Amino acid sequence: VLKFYKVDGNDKVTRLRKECPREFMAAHKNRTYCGRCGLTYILNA
RNA sequence: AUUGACAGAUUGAUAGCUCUUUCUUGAUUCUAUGGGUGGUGGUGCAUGGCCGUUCUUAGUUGGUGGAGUGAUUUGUCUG
Repeated sequence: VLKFYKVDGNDKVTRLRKECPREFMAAHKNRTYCGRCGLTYILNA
């Protein structure tokens, strides 16, 4: 269910959706938003 | 398996209720069958408890004996 990256062989596995963690992001448009973070987080781009 | 939710959608609603979408939750719960659970739902003509009223008045029982075949009476009475 965390299979959706750009997977690679020998031996690196590169990731997608770059996190900005409070003390992986949803992506529809502009904003990045973190699921687990209890206070909800917004940064447009 | 179920949960928390941004900005729009939708809504009185800064209830993510349900969503167009996509991040998360980590076995608490969901799915159905049986069965519980709860109610200022019905019944005071199924009841308890409490209160009012009959009744602010003076009244009410049984023990032994007497009367009567008996229900009952006498005691509880003329003054």
